[PDB]
Amino acid sequence: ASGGIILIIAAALAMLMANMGATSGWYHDFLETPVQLRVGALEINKNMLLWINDALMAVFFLLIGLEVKRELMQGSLASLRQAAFPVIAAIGGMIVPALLYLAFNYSDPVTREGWAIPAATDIAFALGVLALLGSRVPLALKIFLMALAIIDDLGAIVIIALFYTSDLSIVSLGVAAFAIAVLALLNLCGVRRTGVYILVGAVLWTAVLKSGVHATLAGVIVGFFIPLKEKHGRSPAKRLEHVLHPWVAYLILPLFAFANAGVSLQGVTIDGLTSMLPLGIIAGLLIGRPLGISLFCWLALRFKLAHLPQGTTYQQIMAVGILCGIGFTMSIFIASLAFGNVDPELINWAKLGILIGSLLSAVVGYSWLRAR
Amino acid sequence: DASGGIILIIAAALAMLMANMGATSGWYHDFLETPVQLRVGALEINKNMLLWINDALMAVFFLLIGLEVKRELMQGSLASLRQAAFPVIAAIGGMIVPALLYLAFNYSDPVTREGWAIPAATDIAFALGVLALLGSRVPLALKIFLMALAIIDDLGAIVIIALFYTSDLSIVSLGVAAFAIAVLALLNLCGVRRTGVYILVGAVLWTAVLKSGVHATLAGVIVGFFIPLKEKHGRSPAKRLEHVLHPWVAYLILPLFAFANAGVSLQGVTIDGLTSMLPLGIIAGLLIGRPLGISLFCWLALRFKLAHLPQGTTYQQIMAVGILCGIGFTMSIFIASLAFGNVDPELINWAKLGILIGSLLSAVVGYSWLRAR
Repeated sequence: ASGGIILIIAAALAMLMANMGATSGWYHDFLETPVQLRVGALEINKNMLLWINDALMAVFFLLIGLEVKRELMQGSLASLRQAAFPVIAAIGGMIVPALLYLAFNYSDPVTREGWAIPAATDIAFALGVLALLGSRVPLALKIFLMALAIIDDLGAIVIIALFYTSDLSIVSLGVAAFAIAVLALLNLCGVRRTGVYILVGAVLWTAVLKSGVHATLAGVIVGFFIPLKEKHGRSPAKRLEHVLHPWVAYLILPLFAFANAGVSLQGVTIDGLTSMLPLGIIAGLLIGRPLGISLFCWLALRFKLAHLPQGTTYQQIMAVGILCGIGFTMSIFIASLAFGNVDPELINWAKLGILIGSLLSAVVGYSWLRAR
Repeated sequence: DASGGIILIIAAALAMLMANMGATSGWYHDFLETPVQLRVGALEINKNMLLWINDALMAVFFLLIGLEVKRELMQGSLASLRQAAFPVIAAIGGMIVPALLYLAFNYSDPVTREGWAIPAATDIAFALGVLALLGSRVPLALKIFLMALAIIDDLGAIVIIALFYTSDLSIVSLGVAAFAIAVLALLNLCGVRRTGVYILVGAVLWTAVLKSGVHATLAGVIVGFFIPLKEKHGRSPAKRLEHVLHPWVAYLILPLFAFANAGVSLQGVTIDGLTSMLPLGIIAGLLIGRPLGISLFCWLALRFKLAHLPQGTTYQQIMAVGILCGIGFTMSIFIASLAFGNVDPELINWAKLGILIGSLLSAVVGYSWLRAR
C-alpha cells in the first residue's frame, strides 16, 4: 500500500500549491507555460501541462499494455469464461455512470462530452485502499479489481481516440502505420531486445504528438508488441513490467497527481458543487459506478452467463464497485481530454467533482470491507 | 568481432553517397541544416538539426566512455598510482606533436588556429575494429593500450575545449548543473543502486547545459563517473549498464553520428584544394603527427625507465598502433564540429576531408604494416 499513500501526498501538496498565496500563481503560470517546438515548417504548440501529461500517460499506459497482454493470455482474461465476470461488470460500470452523468448534463452540449469521466477508476488508489486493510483480503478481488478497471480505463481511451478525437495529419498516420508495421515485423521475426521496441515506439509516440490521446495509445500498442515468451527462463514483457512498476507508482503517477490535482478552492460553495457538471461526476462515481457494477454482476449471476472467483460472497463485489468510484488520476486525465480547448473552468469544476466523488467512494468502500 | 568497425564504415559510405548524387544531395543537405527552435515561455534554444543530433548521440557515446574510464581508472588498466603511466606519457605526446604540426601549417591564419586539437583524437570504434580484422592472435594488452590511449586524448580534448574554447552559459544554467552534480554526489554517498535514478538526474544536467554542445557532451562522462561500481551482492550497476550500452553505441549511436556527419559533397574537390593549410594540416597531424608523436614519446619514456612496455608488446608493435591511432574519423569530426562552430560553414567541410583522407591513410598503413610483424 506504499504506492497509494505516496500518491495522496502528491495530490495533497498539489492542493496546497494551488491554494496558498505564495505558491498559487507560480503553480498556475508554470503549468500554462507555452512550449513551442519548431522543426523547419513543422510547429507543435502545446502548454507545459500538455507535454507533461502526454509523456506521463504514455509510460503509464505502456505498463498497462504489458499488464493487459499477460492478463489476456495468462491471467483472468485468458479464457472467454473467466473473463465474463470482469467484462460484464465493466459494461455496467460505464453505461450506468454515463447515463447518470448524461441525466444531469443532457441539456448542455458542452458538458455532455465528458460522459466518460465517472467511468474510470484509479488503479493505484483502489489497490492502495485494498492493500491498506488487506491483511486477508481475497486475492481474487485484486485480480478482479485490477481487471475491472483496466478495461474501463483502456476502453475509454480507445473510444475517445476513435470518435471524439480530431483527425491527425496524413503524414502522421503514415509514419504511425509504418511504426506499427516495424513493431509487427519485429515481433514476427522474434527479436527480444526491449529497447528496439521502445526505439520504434518513440517514433510512434512522436508522430502522434499533436494528439494527447493517440500518444497515450502508443504506450498500449508498444506494450502489446513486447514478446511474452519464456525462452531460457526470461521474458521481455514480464521483465519490462517489473522495471516500470516502481517507476510508475513512485514517480509517474505522483508527478501526474501533483500537476493535475491542484485546483483553487476559493469561492467554492455547496450550491456550486451541486451544479450539473460536478454533481454529475459525483453521482456517477459514488452512485453510478457501484450500481452498474453490482447490477451487471448480479444480472450475470441470475442469467447463467456468470463466473465466480474464489471466496466471492457477492457482497464483497458491490463493495469493490464502491471502491471503483475512485476515479482520481484516471478521471482527471479523461476530463483533461474531454474538456480540452474549451472554457478553462470546465476542467477545474470537473476536478472538484472527481476528488469529492473519489474521497467519498474511498471512505464508504473502506467502511464496508473493514466490517467484513 | 570487427562488426562494429564495418558498420561504422558502411554508415560513412552511405553518408558520402547521400551528399554526392544529385537525387539525395538536396535532401541530405537541407535536412541537416533544418532549424530546430524550442521556445519554453521566455526561454529559447535555436540549433540546427545536426546539432540536436550530435548533442544527443555524443552524450550517449561519452556516457559509455565515463563508465569505461571509471572502470579503467579504479580497477582496470589505467588504474591509479602510476600503474599504467605508459599511455599517460604517450597521450601527452599524441597531442603535443599533432597540435604543433597542425599549427605549423595554420599559424598564419588565426581562424584555423582554433582547430589545433582536430588531429589529436582517435576513433576507438574504427581503430579497434581494424585491429580485430587481424585479431586472430594479436596481444590482448595491445588492444587495451589503444583503448586507454585513445580515451585520454578524446576526453582530454573535450575538457580543454570546455574550459577555454567554449561559449559562456547563463548563470542559471550553471546553478542547475551544479545542483545536478550535488544530488549525483549525494546519491553516490547514500549507496543508491538504481541506474535509472542517476540518468533521470543526468537528464536534468544535460538539459541545463543544452545551449553548449561541449558541456552537454561533458555532462555524459560525469554521469558515468557517479554510477556505482562496487561489486556488492554480485551486482555492479556500472558493469551491467556498460554491457547494455555497448551494443547500442557500436551499432546505432556511432553509425548515426557517422551518417549525419561524414557526408561531404566532393564536387569541385581538387588536389590543390586538399593540400591547403587546413586539410593538409590534418593529414600530417594524423598520418604523421600521431605516429611520430606517440613513438617519440614512448621512446623518451622507455629509455628513461619512466614506464614499462606491456607484456606481449614490442616497441615496433607499439608504433603500429601509432599509425593506427591516426583514425580520427567520428571523434575528430566531432572535435572539428565544436572548434569550427559559428564560423564560415566551409571550414567544417574542408576539415572533414582532411580527416577522412588522413584516417584512411592511417587505417591502410596501420593494417599493412602491422600484419608483417
